Amino acid sequence: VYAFEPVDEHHEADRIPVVLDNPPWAKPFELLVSFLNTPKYGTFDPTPVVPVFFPFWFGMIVGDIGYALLFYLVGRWLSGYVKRNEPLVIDLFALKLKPQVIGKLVHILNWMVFWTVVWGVIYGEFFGTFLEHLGVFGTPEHPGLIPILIHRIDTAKTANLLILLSVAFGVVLVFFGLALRAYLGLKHRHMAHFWEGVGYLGGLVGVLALAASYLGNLQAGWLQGLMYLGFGVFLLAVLMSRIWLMIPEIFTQAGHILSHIRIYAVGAAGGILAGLLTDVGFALAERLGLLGVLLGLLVAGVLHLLILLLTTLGHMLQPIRLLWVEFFTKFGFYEENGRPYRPFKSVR
Amino acid sequence: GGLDRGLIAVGMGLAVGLAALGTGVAQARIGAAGVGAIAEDRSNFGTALIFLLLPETLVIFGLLIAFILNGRL
Amino acid sequence: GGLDRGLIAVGMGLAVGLAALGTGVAQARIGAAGVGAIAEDRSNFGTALIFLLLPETLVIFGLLIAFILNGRL
Amino acid sequence: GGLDRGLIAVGMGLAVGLAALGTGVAQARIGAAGVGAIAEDRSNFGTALIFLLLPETLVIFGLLIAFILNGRL
Amino acid sequence: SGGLDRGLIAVGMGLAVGLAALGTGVAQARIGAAGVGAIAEDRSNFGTALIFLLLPETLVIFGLLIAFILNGRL
Amino acid sequence: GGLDRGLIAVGMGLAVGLAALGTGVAQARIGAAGVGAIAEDRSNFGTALIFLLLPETLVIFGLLIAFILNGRL
Amino acid sequence: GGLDRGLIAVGMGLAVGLAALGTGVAQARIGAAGVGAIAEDRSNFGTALIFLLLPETLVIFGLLIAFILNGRL
Amino acid sequence: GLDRGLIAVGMGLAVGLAALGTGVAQARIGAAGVGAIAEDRSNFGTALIFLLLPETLVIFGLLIAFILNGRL
Amino acid sequence: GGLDRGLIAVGMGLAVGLAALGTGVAQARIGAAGVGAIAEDRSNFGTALIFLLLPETLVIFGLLIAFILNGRL
Amino acid sequence: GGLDRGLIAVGMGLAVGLAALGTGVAQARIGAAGVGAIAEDRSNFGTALIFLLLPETLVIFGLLIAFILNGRL
Amino acid sequence: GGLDRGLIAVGMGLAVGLAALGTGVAQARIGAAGVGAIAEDRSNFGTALIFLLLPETLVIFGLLIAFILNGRL
Amino acid sequence: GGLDRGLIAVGMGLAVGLAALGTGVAQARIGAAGVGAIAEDRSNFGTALIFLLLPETLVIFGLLIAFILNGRL
Amino acid sequence: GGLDRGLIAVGMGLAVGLAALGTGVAQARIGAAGVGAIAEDRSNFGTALIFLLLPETLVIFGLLIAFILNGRL
Amino acid sequence: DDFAYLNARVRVRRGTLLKESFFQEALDLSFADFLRLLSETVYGGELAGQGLPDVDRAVLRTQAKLVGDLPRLVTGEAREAVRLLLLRNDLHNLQALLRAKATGRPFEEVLLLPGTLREEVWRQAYEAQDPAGMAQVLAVPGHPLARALRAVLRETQDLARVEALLAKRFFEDVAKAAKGLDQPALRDYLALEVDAENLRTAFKLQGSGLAPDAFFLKGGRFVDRVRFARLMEGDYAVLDELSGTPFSGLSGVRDLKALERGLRCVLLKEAKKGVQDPLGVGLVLAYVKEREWEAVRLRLLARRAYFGLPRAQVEEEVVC
Repeated sequence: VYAFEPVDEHHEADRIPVVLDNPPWAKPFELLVSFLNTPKYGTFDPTPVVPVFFPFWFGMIVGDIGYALLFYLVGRWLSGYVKRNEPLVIDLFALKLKPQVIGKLVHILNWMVFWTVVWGVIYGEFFGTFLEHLGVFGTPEHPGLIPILIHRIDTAKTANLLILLSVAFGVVLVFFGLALRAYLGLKHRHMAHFWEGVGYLGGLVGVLALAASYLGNLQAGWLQGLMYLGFGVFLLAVLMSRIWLMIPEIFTQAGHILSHIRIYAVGAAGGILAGLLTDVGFALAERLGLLGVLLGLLVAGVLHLLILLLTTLGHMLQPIRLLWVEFFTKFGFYEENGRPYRPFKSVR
Repeated sequence: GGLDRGLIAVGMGLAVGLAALGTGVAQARIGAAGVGAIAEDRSNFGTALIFLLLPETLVIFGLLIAFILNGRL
Repeated sequence: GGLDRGLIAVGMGLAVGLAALGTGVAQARIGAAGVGAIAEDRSNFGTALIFLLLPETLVIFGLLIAFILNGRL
Repeated sequence: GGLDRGLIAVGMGLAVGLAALGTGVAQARIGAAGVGAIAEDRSNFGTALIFLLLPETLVIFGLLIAFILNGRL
Repeated sequence: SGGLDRGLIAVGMGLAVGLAALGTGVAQARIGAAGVGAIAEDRSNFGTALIFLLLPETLVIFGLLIAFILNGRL
Repeated sequence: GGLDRGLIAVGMGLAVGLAALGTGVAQARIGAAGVGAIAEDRSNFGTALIFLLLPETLVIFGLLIAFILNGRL
Repeated sequence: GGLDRGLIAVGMGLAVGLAALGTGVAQARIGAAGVGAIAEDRSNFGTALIFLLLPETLVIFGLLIAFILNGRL
Repeated sequence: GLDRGLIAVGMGLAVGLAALGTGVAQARIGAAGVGAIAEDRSNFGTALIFLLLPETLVIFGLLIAFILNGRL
Repeated sequence: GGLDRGLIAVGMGLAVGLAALGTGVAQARIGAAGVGAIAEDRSNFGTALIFLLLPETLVIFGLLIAFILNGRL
Repeated sequence: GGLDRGLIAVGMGLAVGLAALGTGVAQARIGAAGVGAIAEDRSNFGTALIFLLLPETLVIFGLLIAFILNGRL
Repeated sequence: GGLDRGLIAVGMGLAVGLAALGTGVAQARIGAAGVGAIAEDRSNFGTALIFLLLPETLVIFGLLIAFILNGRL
Repeated sequence: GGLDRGLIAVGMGLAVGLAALGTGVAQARIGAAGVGAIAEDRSNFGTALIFLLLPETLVIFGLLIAFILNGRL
Repeated sequence: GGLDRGLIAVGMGLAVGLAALGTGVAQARIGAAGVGAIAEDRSNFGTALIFLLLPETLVIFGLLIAFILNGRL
Repeated sequence: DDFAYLNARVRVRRGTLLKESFFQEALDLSFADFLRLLSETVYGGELAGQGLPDVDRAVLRTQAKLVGDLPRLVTGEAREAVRLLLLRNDLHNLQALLRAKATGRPFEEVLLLPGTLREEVWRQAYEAQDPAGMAQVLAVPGHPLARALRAVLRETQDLARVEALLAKRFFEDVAKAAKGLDQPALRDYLALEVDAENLRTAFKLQGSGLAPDAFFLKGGRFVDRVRFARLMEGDYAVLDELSGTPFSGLSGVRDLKALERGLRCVLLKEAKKGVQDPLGVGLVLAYVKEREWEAVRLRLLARRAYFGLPRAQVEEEVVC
C-alpha cells in the first residue's frame, strides 16, 4: 500500500523536509541559496530574486570590460578543467570540488559576465581607462567615438544620479521584501507578522516622504498627507501589535534600505582606482618617452592584476552580502532553519 | 569656495571618519564574537551576520550628514 | 554666514562623529555579550536586541543636535 | 556675529559628542555585565536596566548644556 | 559683548563638561561593572553599589559648576 | 582668499585616514579570529574571508566621500 | 577685554576636563577594586572609601587652578 | 600659496592615519600568524594571505596621496 | 600685547590637565594593587599608602609649572 | 607667498610620525610573538624575522611620501 | 610682543603635561608589580622603589626643557 | 616682531612630550616584566636593569632634537 | 626666518615625537617578552638584544627626517 | 596574548564533544558496544586495542592532545592566566615526587601523570642537592609552583609538613594570582573552588578534633573561620547556613561521598556559567572543565562496563 498522503498545512510542518524546486535557468544559484539554512516549508523561496538582482547589482559593482575578458579567460580555463572531468583540487586551500559545482560556478560566472560587460559598456570602461589612448567613449572634453551614458570619471553630473539609482534599487528591494513578509503572514494567518510588515512598510514610506519633503526639494503639499498617513499607519500598527518593535526597529529597517548606496560607492571607488592606475601607466608610458610603453604597460598590467586580486573578492561579495542582509532579513528567513530532505543514499 | 566650503568639508570629513571609526570599533568585537560562533557551529550564522551588520546605522547617518553637507555647500 | 556657517558645520560634524564613536564603543561590548548569549541560547534574542538598541538614544540625540545646527545653518 | 555663533555651536557639539562618548564608554561594560546577568537569570533584569540607564544623567546634562548654548547662540 | 572671546568661553565650557562627563563615564564603567557583578552574585549590597556608582558624580557636578560659572561670566 | 581647496582636501584626507583607522581596527579582531579559525581547521577559510571582507564598506564609503570632495575640488 | 579672557576660560576648561578625566581614570580601577573588596568583606568599606577619596586631590587642584584662572579673568 | 600647504598637510594626515590603521590590523594579523607558525609550519601561506589582506587601506591611502600630489 | 595671557593660560591649563591625567593613570593601577593588598592583609596598608602617595610628584611639578605660569601671568 | 613650505613640512612630518606609530603598533605584537616563539624554539627564528620585517612597508611608504614632499619643498 | 611669549609658555605647558602623562603611565604597572612583590614578601621593597624612581628621569628631563623655556621666556 | 620663538618652543615641547610619552609607554611594560623577574629572584638584576635603561635612547634622541631646536632658537 | 622656520621646526618636532611614541609602543611588549625569555633562560640574551634593537629603524628614519628638515631650515 | 585566537581553537574543540545521549546510551552496553562507541568518538584515535588499561591510556593521551595544547601557544599575561587552569596534575606530580625524594624509591618508580612542564626537568629534579636547587631546576618564568617552592622553602630541606605547607601555599598563591589578574570570572571560579576545597578538607578532618586554624586556608568568599570551626565540629546546621551561595543543595549532608558529589556538581554549575564571557579566557577554562568532567565520566563508564556495575550503581554519577 503506497499511501501518497498529502503534506501538512501552513501550520504544524516541522519534521517536513525541504527542497529547492526552482527553474533550470535559475538552477545554478542553488549553492549560494543553500549557503544559509532552509526555509519554513511555506516560506518564500527567495532564490529567484538572487539571479534577478545580484547580477544586476554586480554589473554595477564591476564595470571593467578587461576584467570581464579576464573572467571569460578564467572561465574558459575552468570549463576546460570541468570538461577534463577531474576533481578541482586545491591543496593549500584544501578545496576539493566536484564537476557539478564547478559547472554551476561557470554558468553563474557567464551569467554575471554578460551583464557585467553590458554595464561596462554602460560605464564605458575597458581594463580601466583604455579610452585615454583611443577614446571609445565620447566626451565633450574630447570626442573620440560614440558618447557614453556615464563617463565614470567625473561625479559632478554622475554622483547624484548614481546615488538615486542605488537608493531606488534598495527601496524597491525593501518594499518587495516587506510585501513578501506581509503576504507570507497573510498566508500563514499569523496577523502579528503581517501587521508588523504593513506597519514597517508604512513607516518607511512616511520616513522617505518626510525626508524628501524637509531635507529634499520644495513643494511640500502633495506628500504632506502622505507623510501624515505614513506616521498614522505606523502608530496604528504599533497599537494593533503592542509588541514594542519600536523606532529602533524602524531606524534599523531604514538603514538597511539606505545601505544600498554602498554598491555605487564600491563601483565608484574601483573605477577611480582603475582609472588612476591606467592614467598613470599611460602617462608614464606614452607621455614619458613613448618607448618604455612595453615595460610601463607590463608594470601597469601587473599593478592592475594585483589590484583586481586584492579588491574583486570584496567587490563581488558585497552585493551578495547586501542581498543576504536585506532580502532575507526583511522577509525574516531566520526561523527554525528548516528540515533537510535526506532520502535513502545508495551512494554509488 | 572661501572659508565656508572648506570648513564645511572639514566638518563632513571629520564626521565621516569618526563615524567609520566608531562603526569599526563596534564591528571588531562583533565580528570576533560572530567568527567564534561560526567556528563553534555552522548553524547560527544568520543571526551572527545579522548582529554583525547591525553596526551600520552610524555609517548610514554619517553618509546622510555627508550628503547634507555636500548639498548645503 | 562665511566663517560662521563652516564652523557650525564643523561643530555638527564633530558632534555626530564623537557620538558615533561613543555609540560604537558601547556597541562593541554590547554585541559581544549579545552574541555570547546567542551562542549560549537562541531563545534570548529579544533581551539581547533590546540591550543592543538601548544605546542608540545617544546617537539620536547627536543627530537631533546636528539637525538643530543645520536649522541654525 | 559671524564668528561667535559658529564657535558656540562647535563648543556645544564637542560637549554633546564627548558626553555621548563617555556615556557609551560606561554603557559598554554596563551592558556587558547586564547581559551576563540577564543570561544568568531573568529575575535580575530590572536592576540591570537601572544600572544601564544610570549613565544617562551625563548625557542629559550635556544636552542641557547644548540647549543653553543654543539659547545663547 | 564679546565677539571672539564669547565663542571661546563657550567652547572651553563645552570641552570642560564633555571631558568631565567622559571621565565620569570612564569611572562608572568599571564601577557599574563591578556593581552588576556583585548584584548578580547577591542582592544584598545594592545600596553600597549604588553609593559607589553615585560617588563619581562629583566630577560631573564640578564640571557643570565650571560651565555655569562660564555662562555667568559670559 | 585662497583657503578653500586646501581645507577641503584636508577634511577629505582626515576622512580617509580615520576611516582607514576604523577599518583596520575592525580588521584586526576580524583577521585575528579568522586566522585562529583557519589554524583550528582548514574548512572555513571562505567563511573567515567573508568576515574579513564584511568591514571594507566603511573605507569604501570614506573613499566615496573623498572622491565626492575631489569632484567638489 | 578682547580675546585673552576667552582663551583663558578655554584653557581653564581644558584643565578642569582633563583633570576630571584623570580623576575618573583613577577612580575606575579604585572603585572596581573597592567593590570587589566590599563584596569580599563588609569590614573594608572605610578603607575602600579612603582609597577612592585619595584620588580627589587632582580634581581639587584642577578646581583651584580654574579658580585662579577665573580670578585672573 | 596658502591652501597649497593645507592640502599637503591633509594628505600627510591621510597617509599617516592609513598606515596607523594598517599597522593596527597588522598587529593582530602578525600575532596570529606567528602563533600559527609556532603551532605548525603547514599554515604559512594562509597566514601570509591574511597578513597581505590588510594592504588595501595602504593602497587606498597611497592612491589618495597620489591624487593629492596630482592636485599639487 | 595681544593674545598672550590667554595663550599662557591655555598652556598652563593643558599642563595641569595632562599632569592630573598622568597622576590618575598611575593612581589607577596603584590603588588597584593597594586595595588588593589591603584586602589581602591589613598590615600592608602603609606600603600601599606610600605607593599611592609616591605618584603625587607629577602633580607637584605640574603645580610648580602652573605657579610659574601664573607668576609669568 | 610663504606659509606653505612649513605647512607641507608639518604634513610630511605628521605622515612620517603616524606611519611610525602604526608600524610600531604592528611591530609590538610582532616582536612579542616572535620573542615568544624564539623562546619556544630557535628553529623558526627566520620565519619570525620575516614576519617582523613584513611590516616595514608602511615606514617605507611613509619615507617615500616624505621624500615626495621634500621634492615638493 | 604679546604673540610670541604666550606660545612658548603653551609649548612648555604641553611638554610638562605630556611628560607627566608618560611618567604616570610608566609608573602605573611598575607600582602595581611592586605592590604585588611587596604583598608577596616584605623584603623586596628596595628594588621595587628603585624601579619606581627609575621613571622620574623623564619628568626631570621634561622639567629641564620647561626650565629652558622659562629661561627663554 | 614674530611668533617664531614661540612656534619653535611649541614644536620642541611637543617633541619632548611625545618622546617622553613613548619612553614611558615602553618603560611601563618593561618595568613590569623586570619587576616580575626581580620578584622571582635577584640573579638577573643587571640584565633587567640594562633592559630597563635601554628605553632611554629614544629620550636621548628626543633631547638631542630639543637641544637642536633650542640652538635654532 | 619668519614663521615658516618655526613651522618647519614644529613639523620636525612632531615627527620626532610621534616616531619616538611609535618606537616606544613597539619596544614595550617586545621588551616584556624579552625580559620573560631572559627570566626563562640567559642563553638567548643576544637574540633578545637583537629583537630589542630591531625596532629602532623607525627612530633612525625619524632622525633622518628631522635632520633633513633641519638642513632645509 | 590574544584571548580570542586561542578562543577560536577552543570553540572548534567545543564543537567536537560528546552529547549527553552518548552517555545515556552507555548505560546499557557490554564494553564491546562501549568499545565501538569509543571507536566512533574523537578520543578513539589513540585507541590501540581492547582492554581497560589500554582505554585508560587512550583517554589520558586524548586528554593531553585536546587540553595540553592550550597551555602552549600563549604569551604574557594570557599565558600566566591560562597557566592557572591545569595546575592540579602538576601539583600532584610534584607532591608525589617530593614524597618519593623523601622516600628514596626509584625515579622510574613514579608514574608522573601529565602536567604543564617538561618531563626531562622532572627527571633531572629526581636527584638534587637542595630543594631550592630542585625548584631552580624546575623553575619556569610564570609558573607559581617555583615561586611557591621558593617561598615555602625557608622552613627545612624536605619534610611532610613542608609538603603540606607547600600545598597550602600553592592554593594561597593560586588565590593571590587570581586576585592579581584582570579576569572577573576566573577569579570567582577559583575562589569558589578554594572554598569548596576548604569545605572538603573540613569534612575530611571531621573526627580529628585538632586545631582547624592550621588546617583552614584563606581565599574563600562563602565560608567563614567560625563557619570553618563549626564545620570541623559536628554541626551540619552550619552546612545548612550556606544560604544563597553556590552550596544550595549542599545542606545537611553527612556523607562525604555525597558531599564531594555535590561539590563537584556546584563546581560544574559554576563552570557552566563560563560561557558568559565569549571574549575572555573563561570559556576555554569552561571547555577544559567540561572535557575533564566528560573524561572522568568516561572512566567511570569504562570501570562500570569492565566490572559489570549496575545502572543504579552509577545513577548518582550522571546527575550533572
